Amino acid sequence: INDNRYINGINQFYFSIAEGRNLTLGPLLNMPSFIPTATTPEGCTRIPSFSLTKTHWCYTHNVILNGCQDHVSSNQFVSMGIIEPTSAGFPFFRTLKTLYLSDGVNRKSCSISTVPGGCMMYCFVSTQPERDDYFSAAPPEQRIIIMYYNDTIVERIINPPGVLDVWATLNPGTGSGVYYLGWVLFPIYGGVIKGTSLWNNQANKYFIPQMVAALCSQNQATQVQNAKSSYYSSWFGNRMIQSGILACPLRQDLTNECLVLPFSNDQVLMGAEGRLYMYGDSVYYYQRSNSWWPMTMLYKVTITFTNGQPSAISAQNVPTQQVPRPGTGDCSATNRCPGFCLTGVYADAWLLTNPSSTSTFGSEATFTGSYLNTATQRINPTMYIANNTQIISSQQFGSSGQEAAYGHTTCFRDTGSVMVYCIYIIELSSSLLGQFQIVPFIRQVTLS
Amino acid sequence: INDNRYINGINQFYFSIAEGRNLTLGPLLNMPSFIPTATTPEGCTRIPSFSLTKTHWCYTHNVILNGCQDHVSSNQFVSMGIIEPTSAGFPFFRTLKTLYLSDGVNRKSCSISTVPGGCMMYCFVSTQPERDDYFSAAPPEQRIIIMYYNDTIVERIINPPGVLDVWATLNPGTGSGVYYLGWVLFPIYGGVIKGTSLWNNQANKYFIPQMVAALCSQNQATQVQNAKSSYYSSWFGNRMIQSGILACPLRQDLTNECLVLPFSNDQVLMGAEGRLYMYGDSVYYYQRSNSWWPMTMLYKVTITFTNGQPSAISAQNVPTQQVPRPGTGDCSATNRCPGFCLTGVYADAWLLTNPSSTSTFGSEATFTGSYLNTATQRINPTMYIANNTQIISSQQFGSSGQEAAYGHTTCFRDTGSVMVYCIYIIELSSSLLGQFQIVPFIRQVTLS
Amino acid sequence: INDNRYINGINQFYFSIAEGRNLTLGPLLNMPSFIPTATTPEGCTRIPSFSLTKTHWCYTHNVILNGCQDHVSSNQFVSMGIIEPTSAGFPFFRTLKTLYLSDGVNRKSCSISTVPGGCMMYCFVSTQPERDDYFSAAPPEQRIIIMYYNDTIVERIINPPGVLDVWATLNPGTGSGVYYLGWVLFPIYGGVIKGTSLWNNQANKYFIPQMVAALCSQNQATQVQNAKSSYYSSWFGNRMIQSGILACPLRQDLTNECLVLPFSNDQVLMGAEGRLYMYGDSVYYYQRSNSWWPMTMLYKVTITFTNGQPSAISAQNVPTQQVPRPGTGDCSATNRCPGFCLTGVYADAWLLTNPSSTSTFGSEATFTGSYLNTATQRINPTMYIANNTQIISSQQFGSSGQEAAYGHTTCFRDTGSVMVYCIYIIELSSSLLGQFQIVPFIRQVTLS
Amino acid sequence: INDNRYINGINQFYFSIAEGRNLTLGPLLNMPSFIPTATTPEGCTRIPSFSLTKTHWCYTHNVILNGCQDHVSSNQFVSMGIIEPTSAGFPFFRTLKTLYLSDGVNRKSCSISTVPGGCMMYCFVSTQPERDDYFSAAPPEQRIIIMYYNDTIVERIINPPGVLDVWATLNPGTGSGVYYLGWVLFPIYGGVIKGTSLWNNQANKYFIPQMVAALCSQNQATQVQNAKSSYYSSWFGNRMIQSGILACPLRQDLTNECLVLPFSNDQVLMGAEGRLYMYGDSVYYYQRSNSWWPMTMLYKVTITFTNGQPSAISAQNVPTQQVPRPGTGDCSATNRCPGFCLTGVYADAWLLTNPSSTSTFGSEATFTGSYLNTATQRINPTMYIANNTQIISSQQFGSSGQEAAYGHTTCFRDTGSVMVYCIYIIELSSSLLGQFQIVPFIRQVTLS
Ligand SMILES: *[C@@H]1O[C@H](CO)[C@@H](O[C@@H]2O[C@H](CO)[C@@H](O)[C@H](O)[C@H]2NC(C)=O)[C@H](O)[C@H]1NC(C)=O
Ligand SMILES: *[C@@H]1O[C@H](CO)[C@@H](O[C@@H]2O[C@H](CO)[C@@H](O)[C@H](O)[C@H]2NC(C)=O)[C@H](O)[C@H]1NC(C)=O
Ligand SMILES: *[C@@H]1O[C@H](CO)[C@@H](O[C@@H]2O[C@H](CO)[C@@H](O)[C@H](O)[C@H]2NC(C)=O)[C@H](O)[C@H]1NC(C)=O
Ligand SMILES: *[C@@H]1O[C@H](CO)[C@@H](O[C@@H]2O[C@H](CO)[C@@H](O)[C@H](O)[C@H]2NC(C)=O)[C@H](O)[C@H]1NC(C)=O
Ligand SMILES: *[C@@H]1O[C@H](CO)[C@@H](O[C@@H]2O[C@H](CO)[C@@H](O)[C@H](O)[C@H]2NC(C)=O)[C@H](O)[C@H]1NC(C)=O
Ligand SMILES: *[C@@H]1O[C@H](CO)[C@@H](O[C@@H]2O[C@H](CO)[C@@H](O)[C@H](O)[C@H]2NC(C)=O)[C@H](O)[C@H]1NC(C)=O
Ligand SMILES: *[C@@H]1O[C@H](CO)[C@@H](O[C@@H]2O[C@H](CO)[C@@H](O)[C@H](O)[C@H]2NC(C)=O)[C@H](O)[C@H]1NC(C)=O
Ligand SMILES: *[C@H]1O[C@H](CO)[C@@H](O)[C@H](O)[C@H]1NC(C)=O
Ligand SMILES: *[C@H]1O[C@H](CO)[C@@H](O)[C@H](O)[C@H]1NC(C)=O
Ligand SMILES: *[C@H]1O[C@H](CO)[C@@H](O)[C@H](O)[C@H]1NC(C)=O
Ligand SMILES: *[C@H]1O[C@H](CO)[C@@H](O)[C@H](O)[C@H]1NC(C)=O
Ligand SMILES: [Ca+2]
Ligand SMILES: [Ca+2]
Ligand SMILES: [Ca+2]
Ligand SMILES: [Ca+2]
Repeated sequence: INDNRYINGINQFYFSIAEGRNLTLGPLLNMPSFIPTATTPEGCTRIPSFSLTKTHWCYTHNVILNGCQDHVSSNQFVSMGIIEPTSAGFPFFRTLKTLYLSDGVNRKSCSISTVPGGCMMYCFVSTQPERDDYFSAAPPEQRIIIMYYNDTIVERIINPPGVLDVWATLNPGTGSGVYYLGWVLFPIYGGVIKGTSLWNNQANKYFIPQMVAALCSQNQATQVQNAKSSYYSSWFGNRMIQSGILACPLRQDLTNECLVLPFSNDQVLMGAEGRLYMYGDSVYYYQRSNSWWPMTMLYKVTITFTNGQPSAISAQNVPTQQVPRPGTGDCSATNRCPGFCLTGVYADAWLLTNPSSTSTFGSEATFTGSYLNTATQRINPTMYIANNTQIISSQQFGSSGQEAAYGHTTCFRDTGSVMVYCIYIIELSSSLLGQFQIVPFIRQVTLS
Repeated sequence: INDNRYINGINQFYFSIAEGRNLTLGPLLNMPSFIPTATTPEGCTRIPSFSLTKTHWCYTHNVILNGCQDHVSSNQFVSMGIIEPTSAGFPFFRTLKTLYLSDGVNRKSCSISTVPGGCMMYCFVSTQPERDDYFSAAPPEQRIIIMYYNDTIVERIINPPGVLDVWATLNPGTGSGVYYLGWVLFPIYGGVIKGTSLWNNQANKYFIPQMVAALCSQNQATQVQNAKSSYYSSWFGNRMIQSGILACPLRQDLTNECLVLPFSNDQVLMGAEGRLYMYGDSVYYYQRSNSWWPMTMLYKVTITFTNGQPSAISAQNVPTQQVPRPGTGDCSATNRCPGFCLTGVYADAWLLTNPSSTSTFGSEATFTGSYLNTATQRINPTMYIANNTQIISSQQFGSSGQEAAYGHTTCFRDTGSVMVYCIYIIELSSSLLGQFQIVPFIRQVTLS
Repeated sequence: INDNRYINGINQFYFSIAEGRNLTLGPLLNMPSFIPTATTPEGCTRIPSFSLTKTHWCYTHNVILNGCQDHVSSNQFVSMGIIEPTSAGFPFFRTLKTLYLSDGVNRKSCSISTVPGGCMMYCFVSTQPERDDYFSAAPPEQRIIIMYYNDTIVERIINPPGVLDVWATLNPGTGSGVYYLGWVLFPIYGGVIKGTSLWNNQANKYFIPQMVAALCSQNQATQVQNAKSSYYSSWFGNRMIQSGILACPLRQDLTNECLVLPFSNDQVLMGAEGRLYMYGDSVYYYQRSNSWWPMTMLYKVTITFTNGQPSAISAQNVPTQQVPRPGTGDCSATNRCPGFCLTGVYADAWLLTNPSSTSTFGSEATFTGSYLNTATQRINPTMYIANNTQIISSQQFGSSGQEAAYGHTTCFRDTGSVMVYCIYIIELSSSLLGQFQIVPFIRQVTLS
Repeated sequence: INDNRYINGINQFYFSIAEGRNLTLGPLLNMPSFIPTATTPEGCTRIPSFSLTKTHWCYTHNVILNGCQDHVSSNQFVSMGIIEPTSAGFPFFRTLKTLYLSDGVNRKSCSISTVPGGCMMYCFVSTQPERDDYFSAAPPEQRIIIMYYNDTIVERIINPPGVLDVWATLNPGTGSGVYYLGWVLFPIYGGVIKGTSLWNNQANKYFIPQMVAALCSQNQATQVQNAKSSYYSSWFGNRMIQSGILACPLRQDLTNECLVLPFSNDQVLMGAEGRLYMYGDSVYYYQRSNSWWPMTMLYKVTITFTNGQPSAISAQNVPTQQVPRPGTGDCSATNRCPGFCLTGVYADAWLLTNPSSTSTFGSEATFTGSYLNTATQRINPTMYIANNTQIISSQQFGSSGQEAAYGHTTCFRDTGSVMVYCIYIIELSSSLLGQFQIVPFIRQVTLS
């Protein structure tokens, strides 16, 4: 279990609105990395997922032997452990168990979540190029693996209702899932088939971030028209790209008890990878900006239960115009106008302040994470702290041109020294070993 | 415990003399590294020690937060686990437990060894520059830590007889120790004080490798005179630099039961870092070439017991002239003449063939490891397979100029597929994260 | 163990009813304080707990580094020792062991008690402002730590039955607990949820001190109506503020064996901090006056066992109208009428005479302690001796305006010189070091 | 025993000459004080002595019940314990045993020292005003008390040779003593009788600090004449005020084995209180400036042994002109000219840098401590860091006018976090409890 110094400083808003204005990032601290490196120049480690809870943490990433492209073979590394203080005062992520799922099943886009006594992981089995998954009417096989600290492993092929003949494809969002009220929730996304109930119920819906108007040169009517069209992709089998949540009851005999809960397209942008968080008793969702709006998207999720089962989800966006991501064409970090786009990168963000603490939800929110500071290239990894309109502290890593990809950020507090630490898990392009080196950068978020 | 595919292919001579002539190295294989990386540009991870036995493996290395020099602070990372096959057929070193000794005690030059149920580690506590340790008449504090898989940890400050007022300094050789007949043996080295019994008993002794004569231009009398002087260092407090073995009975209340057994200087070169091996029932020793002879030094060690206690050790060298190491001045990879030298690098070697299988011990021996291919710079890390006079297979890693340091090699066989794998743990200079990145390169040693 | 001069003069009624009329306080005596001081101007030491028994004494207090407000970080100082005579004849509290619980767990409102061979401490873990604890339906984590004189420490998270979904919050009373018939008893208080069995069973109950009638201007019916309403707080989550006792069997593997025993609201006032005492074989309880009645509240507690387990408690009040405490608004030291109040200070009192020695329980009781002599400000610390209606001896400490807070009083007798000493542990506001300086004032209670 | 974080960071020069130039004092840190407070307004706690060694620390101070003057009654508080880290990272001095010597023997001017397994304390028995001790030809009784952690206590009246009929008085210097090569050394001072061998051998000797010339307006001949006269006091029985060292072999049956070793008056100023230190293997001495030169006096002491017994001591002064002390009349902090003076205060200093590391001994020395910043009044306690000519970092405590007295400073390093902490034990005048409050201020000495 996690050390007493951390058991009470996890999954919370660590600072007050007033303190948020005076936060800065400290120097990077050196700790033994708990994320394994490749041992060949062409080895590829990508798509990490990290879940940290009161008792322990779970980590996982995908491994491909040659280069970063396969739809046949790949292995998935899973790791779990606890956090303990070092003599220097900062955290050490102690690995207590390691697993390497290597058996021929091509598990991809996996999201992992902490559960009492272990980790629950949700993956889908890839057997063809991503684009092909959208054209085929049949969805990929879905699997959830539960790995207990006692070394028992139970994997199940799941068939949640409302998937077959509704979703041409379904993928976990790769971002962490969360254990909530006896259920494990995972972010999901995919393509919905035209003519289905889901499609019809989503027809004509769209979402436009609160701060777009002042930055977009198009008129309201034009924005609305383009926003509505941004949820349909002709390149991806003419499917409605949808975001959502997969809720699974914690059982070892899962078959069709998990529930697919899609977000209303009136509250969320075009479906994309994502991540779920827990701040106290509130659930939050991070949605990758793979569409027209290039800024960080965070939402407070309200979950409704009907007869002990999740029946509906509602999302309220934290309005910002900060931390853009690199994109292609007319959808780069500089874009501000609605339209159809299918480009971007995963870059979640951690809320250091409570958006509900202001009279108007999210009027003054502070968050931290990493982002690729460029308009169209996945380059210049940069850790930062920002509010709705400005970056108030940042430090680029490496020299300009340094390639990087996804970035998963997680913060917790040492209730002993009373300082907040954040771990920025960044996929860095390496020139020595492997295509990428996923690094768990760690540093303090100083108040002052 | 290790998978059935490996429990019977550990610590043995894998090939016959005839097969040794036809061995070549396979491509590097990609597996998740079990050796942690630094998370800051200046973080320093160095001095690894690796022990692999029938049941499991133990690994450890030193961590310094800023740069690679301290005599005050440092932490020691320890890891342990097993080996299991991946779907591709090659090994995966599964970490089952991790430990980070961070408490203010500056444990250095640690050697680790596998013991039933865990790992036994031997370190010394550094409190001043190495050179100062040789001038001070008092030796550094010595410690042996036993870490059980059940998470019990027992550290003891040891005071073996014949150390105080005999050895100005004492250091573990960093190379792995071995569990032999109920005793844990570790390689050691240090400086002996003038006038002590050990000094007197070693007076006038010297060792000259069998293949030096044909390569040295000096006459026999001159060689002998210089060889005798090579065991005394004026730069290191005028001490006799000695090599040896520390034998500790496996107990949890060690105080003064460990025994310091020095090698006769008539059979070994000037003391240096080292490593102990187990090939069947025979013990072997690797001695770093920190003296005049720049070639790989391996010896078959014969241990004598008197009343259930190790009482004396004898070393028989495997005569070779292959695999030189980079050195300074007149002691570079090109030197062949006796004289006093204090330069070199750690680069052990694994015997793929039995030296005792030939009518004349070691007449035709084959070994594998890594070495820095240059005369004086720690550059061009290169994995190889060689016999007494030639390198018969090699592959440099990275481009020329690539900095590197120590190299620990270990081989084992998959009794299922019937192939031998070797792990080459090499300290590589990195430009991204940390000063060094210790990498567990792994590849097959193919017969053909 | 305590000196022979004190082993037989602890936890008893030291004077007869007749002698009580002639008691006066002696001069303060100077002894080395056994309560540690802060070393910074802003350091805060507060909430002491002191337990003294035949064999030894236990002491503890909370430490906050900056100012006196945190719900995150804080440490708890624990101390234990014995009493021995000085050459001047008076006591010296000799500390034989010290402990500083500093590990990130925010242990608050701790009560300590002497147990055979050590101390047992009961705390709750604070993670949010006190008021928030009453609104949240879930109670704070509860912990009991046993610290043996042999340095063994065992802390357990306890989950006594009837707490979850019954008590929105639960706190130790900070006053000392007592070891009674193999069980350790601690005073407790908190807020009970509406609709629970406890709530229903307490419905319509109330308590009005015997001497209120003659001092209150309201009629009987009005008093009863207001008294009933004084047990419910809208400011504190609309909970029923309850007082009680937590009984724990002396074990090192406590989980859910401790029992929560609430006082009948027909015999006790609104729940508040408190303390338990032992006078011979009788248990007594001190209840802080945080409600409408501002006078010292002491009760003789009758404990019922059913199958070797405490099953019910009954309280009989010692009727007095002496020693008021400062309060806010219409609940100052001058108030005498029932109504809802939530203000006051901790100020226990020691009974120098047996209340059961008079034909009518407590008709003539004498007690000693300290109190803040003012109507609404925590000012003018004053040690005193008083009976049911008047203060018969007192001496203010420092000049008027001197700030102070809690006061814990304990008396014992030197069976050698035959004199009674009382220790008045008072939280004094300091201007030099720290916010407060907890001082163990000691003086004699002279008969004459 | 002390925590692993400190066992290797005690009694050493922590910084290099270069780092000394960039040292500054950090904020005062709050830890539970291990020095007991008085419990009455007139209680007096004074004359502390603190010894810290690899294994543990020893502390002691004198207690007088009414005011700060007695030559009859007084008690001596002794305390011992270890150092351990708090969750905030800084030290906590954990008291593991307390003792209160209260028995009628008026032990004064006590110096304490750490010894294997306990503390050794040296006091003298006062029975009359100090001045009277110098006029009486007989010296006060001398005592050394050894207090073992196992609670065994052995006190012995000692009669070292060369004291009777040589020293009219003899006093421990109150500053800590040190355990060196099996002997416990304590600083001493007193008055020597005219006509004795010691007197004759000291005749015409004198010492003038290296930096006086440039600051004194008198010529060399005049300075020499006045310096010679500064070692004789007509006010104190016309005795030669002498400084020295008392060496006692660690035994439990001491009688006359302790040796009185006086300093040559050619190397030291007029005798005064003092303290001994250990920096590595070198012994250092601090001499209170109770004479004409008002600056901090530190000397490297060279001890000579003859037949296993200390036979002579030599002192080499670290030349400075920094950190003056308040004095009376023509001997205030502003004085620079030789002459007879008998005024000053105890204010030792800790050397953060090695004086022997410069080609010329002490050419660039850095030290830290506290001092009363005023010319003649014991006022304005101020902690500082200084070099030979300037104060490079300082922070006054409290407001101007704040009375204070002695100051004992001690520094050690956390080899885990790699930071140096210093404890400044200062006698502060208090207005609440007691005449003085001896406070163990603690803060870090930051490099930068
Ligand atoms: C490891 O822990 C899990 C979690 O409790 C154990 O799972 C139980 O498995 C049995 C059947 O094998 C179920 O009937 C129980 O309901 C499971 N427990 C629950 C409710 O989670 C698992 O058995 C443990 N591993 C072992 C066998 O020691
Ligand atoms: C985000 O942070 C920025 C920078 O701190 C805020 O901008 C400052 O706003 C204040 C007004 O209160 C001005 O006085 C400063 O001059 C602004 N900084 C500058 C020069 O850019 C910004 O207001 C914050 N956004 C919010 C309100 O969330
Ligand atoms: C080490 O390996 C080398 C290379 O295989 C051996 O050298 C060969 O020796 C044979 C004689 O049996 C010659 O026919 C080859 O021409 C040699 N190779 C060349 C051209 O270098 C060498 O003999 C081996 N060393 C030993 C005997 O251990
Ligand atoms: C310190 O004293 C306690 C009190 O006796 C010892 O506690 C015992 O612990 C064992 C298990 O560790 C229990 O089975 C016993 O029942 C305990 N004794 C009881 C009944 O109180 C403790 O072990 C002592 N410390 C040590 C280990 O010396
Ligand atoms: C509490 O103490 C007071 C003071 O000693 C008692 O008051 C005295 O009562 C007697 C009657 O026996 C009168 O003669 C005195 O004149 C009273 N003192 C004064 C002038 O106030 C009081 O009776 C005691 N309370 C009880 C009975 O417990
Ligand atoms: C506490 O420790 C001391 C230190 O060892 C013990 O002292 C020994 O006392 C005996 C006589 O009582 C001497 O003969 C030994 O030489 C002492 N030891 C030495 C050399 O220091 C002391 O006895 C211990 N307390 C007890 C009695 O347990
Ligand atoms: C003691 O410290 C002072 C302050 O750092 C030193 O004075 C400085 O000396 C340098 C010369 O190297 C000048 O450049 C600075 O201007 C001086 N500071 C000032 C303005 O006072 C002083 O030299 C140190 N004393 C020594 C040499 O030990
Ligand atoms: C943060 O820093 C500003 C600028 O010094 C200060 O005024 C403010 O009080 C700080 N914020 C808080 C309340 O911590
Ligand atoms: C190795 O290869 C050589 C060359 O083809 C072959 O002649 C020899 O038999 C092989 N060695 C053995 C016996 O495996
Ligand atoms: C206390 O003092 C009163 C007044 O002098 C005296 O009459 C009485 O006997 C004393 N009480 C007792 C019995 O100790
Ligand atoms: C201390 O600070 C000075 C000024 O920035 C810097 O130049 C110097 O290198 C530092 N001293 C050292 C060597 O630590
Ligand atoms: Ca499909
Ligand atoms: Ca040495
Ligand atoms: Ca609650
Ligand atoms: Ca005298």
